[PDB]
Amino acid sequence: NTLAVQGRTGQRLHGPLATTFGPVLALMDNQNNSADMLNLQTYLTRVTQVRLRLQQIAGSSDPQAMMQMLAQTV
Amino acid sequence: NTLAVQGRTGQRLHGPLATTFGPVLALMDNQNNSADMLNLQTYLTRVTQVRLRLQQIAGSSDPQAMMQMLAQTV
Repeated sequence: NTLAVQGRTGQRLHGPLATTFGPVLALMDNQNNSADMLNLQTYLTRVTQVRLRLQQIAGSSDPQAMMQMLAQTV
Repeated sequence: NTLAVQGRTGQRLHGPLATTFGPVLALMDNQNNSADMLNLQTYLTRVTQVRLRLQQIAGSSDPQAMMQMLAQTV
């Protein structure tokens, strides 16, 4: 949001095409297959969803027995 | 709906972001991949769609056989 509001105050068009097509496009998702920021942001929560269950809520078996499984299947 | 209408009456913008980006966003589905409330609501109908057919309409065989083949594949 710092980049969003401090990039448009450069006058939308004459806001310079350096700091325009960079991280300003990736914030506003189009209703299509644009490489948004929300998708990497959701996949990050899925990775920390797996790992938090891996460490603490290893279900009375060791995390080691599942660590070997993950490093086998990657 | 209780949370929606009793959270908007806090004045949309000065309605506080504590009770805004929580369960008020998940109600209004966008036309995209937003994690809506409707998708957990549809999967929750599908799981009881399987189990209600499991218990009563076990088709003249026991539910125990299908319980075995269901807890096998999880």
